[PDB]
Amino acid sequence: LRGTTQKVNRIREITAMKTVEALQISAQLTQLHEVDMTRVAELRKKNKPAFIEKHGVNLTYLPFFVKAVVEALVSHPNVNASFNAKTKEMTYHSSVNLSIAVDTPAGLLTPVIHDAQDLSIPEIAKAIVDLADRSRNNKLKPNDLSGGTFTITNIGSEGALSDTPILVPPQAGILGTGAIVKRPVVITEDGIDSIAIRQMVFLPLTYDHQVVDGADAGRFLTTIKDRLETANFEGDLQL
Amino acid sequence: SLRGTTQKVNRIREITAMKTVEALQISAQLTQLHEVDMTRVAELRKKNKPAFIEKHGVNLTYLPFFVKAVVEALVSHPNVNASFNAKTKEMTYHSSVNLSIAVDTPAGLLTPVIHDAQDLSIPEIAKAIVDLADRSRNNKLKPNDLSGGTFTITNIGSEGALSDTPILVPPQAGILGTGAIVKRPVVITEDGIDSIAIRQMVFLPLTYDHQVVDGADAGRFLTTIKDRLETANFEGDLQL
Amino acid sequence: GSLRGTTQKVNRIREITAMKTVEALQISAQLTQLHEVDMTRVAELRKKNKPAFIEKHGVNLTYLPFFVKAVVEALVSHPNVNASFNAKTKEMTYHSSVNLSIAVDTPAGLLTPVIHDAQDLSIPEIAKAIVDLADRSRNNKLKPNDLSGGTFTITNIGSEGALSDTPILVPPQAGILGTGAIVKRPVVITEDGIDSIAIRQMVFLPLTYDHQVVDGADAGRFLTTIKDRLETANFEGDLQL
Repeated sequence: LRGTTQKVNRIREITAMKTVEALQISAQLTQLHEVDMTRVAELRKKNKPAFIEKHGVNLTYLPFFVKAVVEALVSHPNVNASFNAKTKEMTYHSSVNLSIAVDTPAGLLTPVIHDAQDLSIPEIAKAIVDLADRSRNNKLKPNDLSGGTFTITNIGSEGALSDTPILVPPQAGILGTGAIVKRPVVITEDGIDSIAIRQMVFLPLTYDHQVVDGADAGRFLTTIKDRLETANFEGDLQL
Repeated sequence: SLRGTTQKVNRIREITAMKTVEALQISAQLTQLHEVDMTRVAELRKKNKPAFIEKHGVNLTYLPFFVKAVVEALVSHPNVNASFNAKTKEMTYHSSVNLSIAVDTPAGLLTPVIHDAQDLSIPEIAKAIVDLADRSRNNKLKPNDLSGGTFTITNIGSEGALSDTPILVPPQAGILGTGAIVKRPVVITEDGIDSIAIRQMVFLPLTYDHQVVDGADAGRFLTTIKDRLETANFEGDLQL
Repeated sequence: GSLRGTTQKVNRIREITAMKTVEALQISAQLTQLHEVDMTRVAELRKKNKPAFIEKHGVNLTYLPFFVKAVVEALVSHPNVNASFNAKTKEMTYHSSVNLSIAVDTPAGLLTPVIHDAQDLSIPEIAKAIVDLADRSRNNKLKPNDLSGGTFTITNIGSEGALSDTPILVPPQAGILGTGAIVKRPVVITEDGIDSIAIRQMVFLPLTYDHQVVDGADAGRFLTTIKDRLETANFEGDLQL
């Protein structure tokens, strides 16, 4: 590539145009919360063999993030929404159509899990495997890329703690899952503080201030954080 | 429930949507982040809270400490308490510090203003915050309570956030977020010896307009705030 | 004179900075990815070799030549980051030269002088070039060539205490890296499968990048190359002592 000028492909041309425009037709800002993933990590380590044996797919952290985010989009319908700046009307989507960022040799794509609110953790794990595979092997259909109401992007896959991901209207939010890192943190029990090692992650949420304010974003991220930290997912694994 | 419907938004949401989209296009916003050790303020607040409530008739929270430090820094850094005219290329440095504070209401977030905040003590700030929060919730704010802001503080930690990139509204040049105050293991140095101690740490993200403030100006302004809060010499300021 | 209570026209640097930064955000798609880097081994190497470095090369050894050397090597191995996008023709230009801009403080404001063809320079040559550019910036001895042709920028946001920032990128550049404050922190260390807590010098490296040129995965790969180079800290030979 070095020392050359080359025309970009259609996917990269559209990405360049849409991201420049997206920032000018929305009011983006990125709120950041930290989440203790230790209990999810222990649950995943304990149940991974039985999960793979019963459902036929590997159990990663992604279905836990997806389950929590989709439940929070149902509980906070104001975030699963779109604003029309010409009519000043807000549309609150009944479907949670979750876009996921996927890496392909031709560029990043955002295929969609339609009606993700009806899916269990085993169904989510299978849908991720299917979308990632077809995205990398050029087997996506136009329906796989349209209708998204919210996006999740795994920025931690290449080592980042956090980012300010660009949302694409008509969506109102895009959540990044940063790298999960062991850190010394403070634990409080019966008013006594102590230092312990925990698996911590940053969850940066880019949100559109036309649709969501700082308090709305914080309540939505708190629902996600508390669901993941409690890690009451054994029943959800359907073992 | 809201799901499956299309609804016209209220006047606050409509103006907020319009102003925030436009604000980002008539300024050059970026957010610098510093960490501040609030342990000494936390201990001072815990020790003096009963005497403060008894004398001044108001609860002592962290907010008057953040307000007092930010307003002192806006006086010491008049270049931050300022507005830029992009047509004439002139900067106006405001002699008044009119501090806007983000407040929650049933109809949405508002930013009422503490006018001439540079003349106020911590007890006067605590009383002004109680008055503004009460009238904001009970729909008794007047137009003079919402105009003339020269800088804003928003408590993004009230809903759990560590940090954010809050949107600044021109003609203001800065908006400071106060993140959640969290106990963390940190390195302390005493008599040349490093050790690990538990401290109450907060992130202070400052969104600033690069038309008015550069990265070094922002850093010097946040350092004045950080040093004031970390030294926590506020006992005389409490007027007990 | 005193600013408070006055209206004053800004100087040329502030006027150009106000125009370029407002416009830059509207002709690019900026976002800032953040990574943490353990600078302890670089700090120890710098402390150990600082006297021999200033004795042989005549200039002080700071952290900046280490950041510059790592960033310039990564700009050569990630040519997609040392690049510019033409939104009219939809063509990407991958620059063969690494012309590294560095933010410098002056009495009149911040400037970004450029180290041209930085890919050919050693750490001693980088250290000498930084001293020269910082001096000529503060004493108004810069020639127009010292401010043009930049392909990437490094800004030391940690010099005034910041952990991180979302620095504004100036097109046609595709990235700007901030070096946050280097702070001692308790971190987890793993040795033979055993975790322990140790004190390490940690730094945040926020990279603002243009999504027209670089995506989140590209940014992460580029920052991982820089992070691994700095954490390994195999720079003794590079110091040419």
